Amino acid sequence: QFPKLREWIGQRVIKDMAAQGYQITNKLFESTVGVKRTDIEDDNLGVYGPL
Amino acid sequence: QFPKLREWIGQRVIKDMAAQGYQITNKLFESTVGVKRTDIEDDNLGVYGPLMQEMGRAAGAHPDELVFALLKAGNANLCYDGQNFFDTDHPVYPNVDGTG
Amino acid sequence: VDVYGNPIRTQQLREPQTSRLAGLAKEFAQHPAKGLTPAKLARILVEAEQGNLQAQAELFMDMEERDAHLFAEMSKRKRAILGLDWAVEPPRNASAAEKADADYLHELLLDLEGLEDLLLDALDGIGHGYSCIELEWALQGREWMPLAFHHRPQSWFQLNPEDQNELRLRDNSPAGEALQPFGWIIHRPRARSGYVARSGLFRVLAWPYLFRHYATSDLAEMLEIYGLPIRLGKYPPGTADEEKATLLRAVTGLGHAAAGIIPETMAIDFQQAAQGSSDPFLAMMRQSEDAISKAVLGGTLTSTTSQSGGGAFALGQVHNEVRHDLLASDARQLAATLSRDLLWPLLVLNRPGSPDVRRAPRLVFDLREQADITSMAQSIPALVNVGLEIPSAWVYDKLGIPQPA
Amino acid sequence: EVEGVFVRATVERRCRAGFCFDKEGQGFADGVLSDEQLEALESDPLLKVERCTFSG
Amino acid sequence: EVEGVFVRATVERRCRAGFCFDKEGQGFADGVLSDEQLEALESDPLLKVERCTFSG
Amino acid sequence: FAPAADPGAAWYLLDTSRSLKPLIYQERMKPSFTSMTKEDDEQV
Repeated sequence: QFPKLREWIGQRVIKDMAAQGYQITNKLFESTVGVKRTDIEDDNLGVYGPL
Repeated sequence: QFPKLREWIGQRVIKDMAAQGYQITNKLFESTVGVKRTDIEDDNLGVYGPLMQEMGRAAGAHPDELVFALLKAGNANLCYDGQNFFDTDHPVYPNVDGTG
Repeated sequence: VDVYGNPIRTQQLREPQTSRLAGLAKEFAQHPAKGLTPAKLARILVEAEQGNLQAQAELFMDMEERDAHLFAEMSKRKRAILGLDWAVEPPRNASAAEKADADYLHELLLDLEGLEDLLLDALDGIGHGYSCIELEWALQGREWMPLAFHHRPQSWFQLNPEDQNELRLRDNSPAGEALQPFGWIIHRPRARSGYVARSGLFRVLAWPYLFRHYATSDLAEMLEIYGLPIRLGKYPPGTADEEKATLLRAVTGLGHAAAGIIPETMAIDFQQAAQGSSDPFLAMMRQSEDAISKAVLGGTLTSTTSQSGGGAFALGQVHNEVRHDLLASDARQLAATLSRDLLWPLLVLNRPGSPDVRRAPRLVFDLREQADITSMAQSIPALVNVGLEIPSAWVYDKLGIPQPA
Repeated sequence: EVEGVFVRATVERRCRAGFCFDKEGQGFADGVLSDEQLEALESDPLLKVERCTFSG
Repeated sequence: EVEGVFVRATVERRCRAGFCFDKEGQGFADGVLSDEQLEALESDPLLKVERCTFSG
Repeated sequence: FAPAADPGAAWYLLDTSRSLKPLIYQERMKPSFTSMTKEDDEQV
């Protein structure tokens, strides 16, 4: 951000501005479930398929 | 203004109005920064070039900073009487009046 | 209230919304087109997608200014609209009161100065994707009037963090400021389906502009280098600094100077400077210009020009495909925006009652196409002698001739 | 080398012993060290700036 | 106080002993005293000026 | 215990997230993996 507007007497100070660059990487996430192919069809109540 | 009603129309006493004045100097205020000519053009992300609008908002905020800096200095700065704006010895009369 | 149903308060109409934002009026454009590279352009576009429209707007302004072909195309397209006659028509099967309201609105628009400037300012949204015009409301007694129309730069706005289709003023706060009802005429033509940031035509035209700019700059540099050849002088060991400087000046001025003499121990070799042609550069410029012409005005008349050839049906051939479609689309969108933003406040402020929104009068542009008078005048007599009862209203409307009064 | 000195016989703000002065021309432009303190020392060239690298 | 010294990098007119040399940086800008002679003192700021208050 | 005081109306929100990629669905149905021909009748 800019420096505060100061008083003026004889000359102007050519101020500067800082910078605070922030670094952060990325991470990967996963969740998986192993199921039997035959079992999903081998059901009558409509369960083990929506899972 | 005019003082209280006195208690004698016999040998009336004349009076005078007091002309008061307050003088203040409107000195300037400024702030600026330096930047490179190539860098502003060598910046495709839009930063380093919002400087104009940032400086504009700073200038727009400035009057509040001025007023409240004077408010801070009120205990130090002097009003038209000749004492500090917030002082315990305001010379309203040969007596003593205070506002601190 | 307005068409969108937002409550309307006449207290806020006395002063413009941006009056309390004196900071905006003191800003200067940053000119992001100078020193622009493809990476910078991609960053600018991506940032604009995220709600930083200032840089995109300034880049679009620079692009409009710095390209003569693009500027000519856009100016021609807008002047096409600016020259169309317009009228205000009452709603479907309107009643006497509605007809009177429409007539009064028509009279008010006729006598309203600055209409052409308003249309020109609104048409900027074609390229910029959105144009905002601020209204000045004044009371000449009991009737509200638009005092003037002020076009505010697109760099003054941003996107709502919670909504990518809603624009807001830049008031130094993260969320900006919502647009005042009845205080703006926002024109947002829709060439492509998407959000407001991606809806500008200059977003499509940016890349050909950069290609043409690079080609032109490279051609200018190569023309600068063309002419004399680069020639390099060689000196033997034991040549002092003064002799080195003399040899350097001799080589520097040798191209302009027809003749010169050097010791046999020295040597000057004339090497190729820049040998080629303007063919690649000009090919790229032509490709970019054709792309711009097709994108702006269609690839039937501008880029792949329709060529000459007159005739009674020549007007139809030139217009109906491409030109008529574009003209009608732009005119209809502008008319819808105007009817929404300017006609409605006048109706709901300058007249009594609360007319239903669906029955508001609509501004209509005259898109009538000149019909061949001679051929059709030949045709009618045969049909009428046959027995067909053609209405006179259709004839008068289609020919442009007014009905007798 | 030295990127820049910005001396012109004037420092930006050389503040010592609780008082801030302007002299000795101690202007630098580099992130070698004391960047946080380099902000305080620099950032105030009241007078003109002349950059003459010392190639240090 | 001294509102402005008007000294840095500039040299003004100084008429002394019948010869008006240019040196010593005697620039000033105020209405304290010798106002008429202020014209003679500031009659030749030939070189670029750079104000800086002495807070006198 | 586990407190935090944050602004909500600022141009920035604390602890900002990053939906870099959508909730893509990864599946193992049939003749798309080896888990189902040169293996048991398994699906993940």
